[PDB]
Amino acid sequence: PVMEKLRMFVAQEPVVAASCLIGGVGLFLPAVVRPILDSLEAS
Amino acid sequence: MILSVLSSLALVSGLMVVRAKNPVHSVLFFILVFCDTSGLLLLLGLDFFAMIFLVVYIGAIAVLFLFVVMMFHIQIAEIHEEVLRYLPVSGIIGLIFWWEMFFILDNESIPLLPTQRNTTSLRYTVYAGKVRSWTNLETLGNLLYTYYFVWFLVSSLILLVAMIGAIVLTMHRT
Amino acid sequence: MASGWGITGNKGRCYDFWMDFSECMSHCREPKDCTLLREDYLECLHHSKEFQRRNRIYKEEQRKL
Amino acid sequence: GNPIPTSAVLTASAKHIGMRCMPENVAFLKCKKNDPNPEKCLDKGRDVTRCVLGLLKDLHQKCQKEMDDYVGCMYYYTNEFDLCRKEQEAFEKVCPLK
Amino acid sequence: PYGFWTFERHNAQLRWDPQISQVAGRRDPYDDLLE
Amino acid sequence: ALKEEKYAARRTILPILQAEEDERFVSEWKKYLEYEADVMKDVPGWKVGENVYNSGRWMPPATGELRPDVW
Amino acid sequence: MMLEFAPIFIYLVISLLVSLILLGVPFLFSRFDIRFYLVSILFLIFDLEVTFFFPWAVSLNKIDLFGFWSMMAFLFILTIGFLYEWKRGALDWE
Amino acid sequence: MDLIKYFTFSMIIFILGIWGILLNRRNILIMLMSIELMLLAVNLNFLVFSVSLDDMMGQVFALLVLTVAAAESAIGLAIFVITFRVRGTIAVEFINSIQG
Amino acid sequence: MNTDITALEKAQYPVVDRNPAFTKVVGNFSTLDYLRFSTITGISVTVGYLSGIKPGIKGPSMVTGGLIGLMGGFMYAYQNSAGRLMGFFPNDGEVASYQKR
Amino acid sequence: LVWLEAMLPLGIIGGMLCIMGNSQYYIHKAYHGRPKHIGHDEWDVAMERRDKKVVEKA
Amino acid sequence: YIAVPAEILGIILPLLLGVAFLVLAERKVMAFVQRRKGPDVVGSFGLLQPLADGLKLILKEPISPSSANFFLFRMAPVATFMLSLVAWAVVPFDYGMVLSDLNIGLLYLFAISSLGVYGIIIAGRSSNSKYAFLGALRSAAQMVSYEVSIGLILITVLICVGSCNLSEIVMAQKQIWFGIPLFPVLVMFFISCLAETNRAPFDLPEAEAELVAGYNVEYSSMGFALFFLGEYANMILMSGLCTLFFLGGWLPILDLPIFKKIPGSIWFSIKVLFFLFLYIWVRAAFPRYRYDQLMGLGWKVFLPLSLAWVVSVSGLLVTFQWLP
Repeated sequence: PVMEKLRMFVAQEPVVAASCLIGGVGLFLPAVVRPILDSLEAS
Repeated sequence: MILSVLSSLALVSGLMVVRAKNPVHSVLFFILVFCDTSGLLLLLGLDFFAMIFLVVYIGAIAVLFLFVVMMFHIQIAEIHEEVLRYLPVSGIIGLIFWWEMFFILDNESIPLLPTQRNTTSLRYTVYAGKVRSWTNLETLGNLLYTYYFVWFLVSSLILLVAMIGAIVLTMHRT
Repeated sequence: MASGWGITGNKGRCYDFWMDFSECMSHCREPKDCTLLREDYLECLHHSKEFQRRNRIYKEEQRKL
Repeated sequence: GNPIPTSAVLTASAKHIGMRCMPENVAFLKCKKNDPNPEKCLDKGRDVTRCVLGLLKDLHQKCQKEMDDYVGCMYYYTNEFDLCRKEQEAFEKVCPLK
Repeated sequence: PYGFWTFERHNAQLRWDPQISQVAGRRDPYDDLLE
Repeated sequence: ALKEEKYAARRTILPILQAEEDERFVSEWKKYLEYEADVMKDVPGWKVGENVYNSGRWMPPATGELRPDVW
Repeated sequence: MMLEFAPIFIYLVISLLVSLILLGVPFLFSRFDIRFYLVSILFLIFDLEVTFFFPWAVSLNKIDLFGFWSMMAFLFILTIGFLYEWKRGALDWE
Repeated sequence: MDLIKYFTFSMIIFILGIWGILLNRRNILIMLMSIELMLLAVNLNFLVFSVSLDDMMGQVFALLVLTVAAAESAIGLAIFVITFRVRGTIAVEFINSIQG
Repeated sequence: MNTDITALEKAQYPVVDRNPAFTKVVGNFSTLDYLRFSTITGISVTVGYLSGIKPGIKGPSMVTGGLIGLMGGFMYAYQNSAGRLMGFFPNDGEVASYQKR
Repeated sequence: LVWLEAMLPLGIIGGMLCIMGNSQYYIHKAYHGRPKHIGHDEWDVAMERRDKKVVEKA
Repeated sequence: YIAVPAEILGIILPLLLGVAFLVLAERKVMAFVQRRKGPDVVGSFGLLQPLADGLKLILKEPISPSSANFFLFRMAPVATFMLSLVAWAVVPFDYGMVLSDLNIGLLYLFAISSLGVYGIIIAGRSSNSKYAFLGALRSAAQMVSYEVSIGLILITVLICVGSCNLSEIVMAQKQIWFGIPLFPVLVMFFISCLAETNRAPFDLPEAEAELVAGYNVEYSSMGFALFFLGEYANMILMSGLCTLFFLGGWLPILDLPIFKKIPGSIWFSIKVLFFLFLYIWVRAAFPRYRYDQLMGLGWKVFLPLSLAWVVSVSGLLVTFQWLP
């Protein structure tokens, strides 16, 4: 049941969770969004 | 002249690194040798390396040396020895290395003797290179992460080994 | 200066000489065929012969004085 | 009569010099690309110099006050365009780039 | 052998450097003025 | 855009500045060549203004200062 | 240009003179703690990380996506090191 | 004469490292610092040559050698700490058991 | 970033596609490729389980071994598929599908 | 209104900072005849060195 | 170059006066929060109190304990004082108002920050007191720990600007101040500056009542004064960096002709004054952390957040091609 384990992990360690989220958005945007924009520009 | 002043400061400070009785003083004279090196780099126009020698050698490496040496409280008896007897061997080794290496460039890089004529008037200026000039920082950053990125990553592996080995060798968890 | 990357962000001072020497050596099966280009590259690197000649001029000036 | 071609004058007139002396500039740059020797381009250089000096004289005669003000501002601010907008606009109103 | 330098494995720079000959950081300065 | 404006301005006045510098260097090199011919007169085998490069391609005279442009 | 560093040197000399005047006018009238070694090591590693970021941050507009991802791989290796240090209690001072 | 003067600056630092090895047979911490002086001299060589040749490869390598020097110092001092912790002293007479 | 796929040693088989895309190489996975993938993954899961018994972590060790095996088997299958598409490995089926589509 | 007493040492610090800027700005301008230019690069240095000749030799 | 000393003095002397009066302003604002008056007898509104304390300090006899490190003991406060002074050569107060227009000024500031630890370390060791030495080691550790976060935040700003020139960093905030999108970065930067200047709630050297003797416990007379003056000059500097990096330096709040009537040095001074008020307001508001707690905060909270913000800002700017 790994859904409240994430909830507890956020409750115990909010700074780690926030760092992972902020950095994860920073990694997600160039990985996923940027090729979408490059493709949308090609057509 | 200026290069002579910096060379003399570095020479005295290095002698004091290798000859000070107290190792704390040795680490402090080492900081002076790094400051002098930073000055030389500023003369060569490499201001990024001049700042990084301050940040890394003095700001981080010398600090680690100082922390370790200070907490060790070395006693002068455990490390003392008279060095008069090494003057001959130092003389021969240093003289061989001097005569051979202080003059290694002389055959290949012959110095231009300064004449009593203004040679500055023959400096040719090419303005095309000066329209958008690059700093040392961006010139290095243009190469580190693209054309030579593998060596960058191998250096990261070297740093990882340092972190692991530091923990494994010294950690005693409370 | 064989890489091409200059320290101010342009082609290195001695890259063209290097490339001439390399292109000569790529098809000349004897290294002696590219000796002139090789010493051109090394002259660019160290300015040995130029400075030697200018020192000759300076020496002659000192001798005639 | 003819303005001194200082960095202030040349920079303040650079837009006109680009819109007007494009061919001589291009020829000079092309032959510089072919041969870096200064002696082997003195002719193409003289065509650039005559272009620019003729255009500079034209600007002074065609608009003296507004060019003076612009050049003075550009010298004062060491050729920073953002600090000299009013004088650039005034100078361009009277001597259009066209 | 006779002229190892002559072999194609030994001429990698001569074929790769032209492909980066237009890259910022290694151009002839006049290239920006004409292009 | 601001930086591009300033770089445009520098590009258009580039040719006249380079032509001025070329004239200056040519005149100075002529003067130095006369000086060299004068001093090196009576020395057999000398060739005034000989190109040390076998290819003969023109290079600016070397200065013997490591980084003179930055100061 | 390196011209702008000379005022820093003259500034240093003047600061020295002021220091000595202030300090001189009154002369007229055995227990090794490994946790300091460990913090030194951590600081050194991240000092080198800041050092490698300086050229990257100014060069991002030219290196584009390749440079971004090579720096990300670098960070990933060093952050694995950081997680190792964290789990081993090198970040705890109690 | 610029290149020779910078070169001799770096060369004197290298020789000082060699002498510091030669002169500190009871002081192994100073030996580690002498090795760091040699490494600094080499880095200077690379930077000076990079300038003299108008080539960037000397600067790339100087930065990487910086990383290596930092790693070497961290590991070296860790080994020094565990050597001292085991023996209680840094005297060279307590680190000479292995021989023959 | 300028690139060049050209290899030192030329492909000895019909070059179906010089630089096949990632998804194209994945879609080129054959029965033998999946057999290699599955064998590597299963061996790795098994080694993880067996080596995890003594420390008492056979399940987590199984997951770790399975991850190592998944990455290694996928890399091996990709290697083979891309080599076939590029003509470096015998690629009869690739050529038969290419000459028809 | 007693709290204005606290605003005096702060205003004196702010004035000290304004002096640290403006006094050095006006001394450089008097010595060079124009304000200091931010971003003096190799081009500007070369322009000044050439302008010396173009002015003095005119 | 003959007028360069005039410029340097016009920077250094008013800075020493501004520090003298920062001490006064700290004593006044803390007093008012505590319903007290603060120094108001020595001069009108207490305005001559700095002069009196400085003259008292220079008239005090120096002590100079019988240590084997006579020279280093006196040199350590000189070292820290010099380091605090020399950072101002690259600080721009307004457009064109700066002593040295360094293209590498950001890295230079980081290097000075990194050098600041040696004065404290050396003072602690040279004092021949185990209390001073232990306090010094803890303070040095705290400073280097928070320098990591300071440096990673510097990298975030550099990514936005694309240049290490401090004037360029200011002028890149004409569209918008960097403290608006990066407000969490500004918060973490202000906290990391409190911990780097050894200020409350991170002031270990002040916790003598807590059985923690500070690195400057043995110092008297003017060496003690030089340590104190270096620390306070560092607080004005860190308030100036907060202003330059995130509050747009000398720029006005709004690009409007009414706001452009007052000069840029006034804007810069007012923002610096806001940050100095907050340094004092925090001292007056909260208790202090223990050493282990603030060390945990440094490594486990501020390093990860700073690193994550570097990644997020660089990735967002690379994705949409908003890079400088």
